[PDB]
Amino acid sequence: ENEDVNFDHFEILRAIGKGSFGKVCIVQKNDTKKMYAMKYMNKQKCVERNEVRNVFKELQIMQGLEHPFLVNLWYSFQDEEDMFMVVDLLLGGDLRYHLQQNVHFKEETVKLFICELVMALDYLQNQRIIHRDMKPDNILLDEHGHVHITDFNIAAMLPRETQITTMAGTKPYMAPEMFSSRKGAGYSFAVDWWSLGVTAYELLRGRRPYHIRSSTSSKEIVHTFETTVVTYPSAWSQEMVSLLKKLLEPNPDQRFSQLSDVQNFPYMNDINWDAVFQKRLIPGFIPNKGRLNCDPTFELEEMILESKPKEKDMRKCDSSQTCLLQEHLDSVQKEFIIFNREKVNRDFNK
Repeated sequence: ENEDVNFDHFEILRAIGKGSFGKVCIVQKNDTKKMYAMKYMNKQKCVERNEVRNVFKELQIMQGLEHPFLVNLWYSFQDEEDMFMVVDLLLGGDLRYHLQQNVHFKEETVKLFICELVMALDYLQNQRIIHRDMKPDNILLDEHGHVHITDFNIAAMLPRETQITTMAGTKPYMAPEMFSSRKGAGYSFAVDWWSLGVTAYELLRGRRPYHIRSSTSSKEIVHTFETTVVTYPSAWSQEMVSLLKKLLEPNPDQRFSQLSDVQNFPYMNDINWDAVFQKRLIPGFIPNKGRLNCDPTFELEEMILESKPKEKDMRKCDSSQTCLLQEHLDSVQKEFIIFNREKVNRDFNK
């Protein structure tokens, strides 16, 4: 069938995360009974806050990506109030949650995390994509402990022989080259390998390798990178330490920034990369409690679980503010491009 998937094809279950433009929810598709994560984006808020172009860019990027260590897009659609993104549901939740439970991850587990994510990053680069927000909050586990990159909210397409200067990222994960105010400058894919490093170090240690905050001035940060020596606890293997160090090269040109740099790294001579890609190397034991749990809380929100939830056809328009809104909403409705991977899959076998 060539029928369009829309919001009525799903049943909405528990909310699992929050956004300035709407929630993330668990949904079940009615027909297949398959469960997904769905990101709401309020059209009005998006228009008022000039996010519409970013939402479209993200959808466009996600439509052209598929990889075992990404949280992949399956459907997009809209109704009158919202735009929707339906993507893989990762039942283990994010890594931040476990760090917040004071979990320290075993060296071997982190090695295997790096292997999986490095295949994702390399794939992103081959597709000309910088993610720009790699960090524990944005890396999700499946039920077997494999790790996956999500939240492409600030991901950018970088055309060949171009560079990017705009400051966008989470500051304690952002690479030194992102802060340099030298007029002849820029950054590239290598920044995602830096933040992978910061992320791996953080998983091993419990804390980040640099003290940087979201409030810290750019000048202090440049100073922090230039005058701090990262502490590498003696308990760690020289192999891991020397991996972390190639990810945390302040000079992007000397940093690992490619799948092959890691494939050829001695520490990694025991890795079967076909097995990694096929999800046959389980990283390791993962604590029972992840961010999805239904351990009872006093959250006023969602203790009301038992409850269940000819005016636009006039073409109304009142003031300049309300008329501009309508023009933009009209434009959203008309420009939005439905994506459906099932259909792309079916029409590949034809």
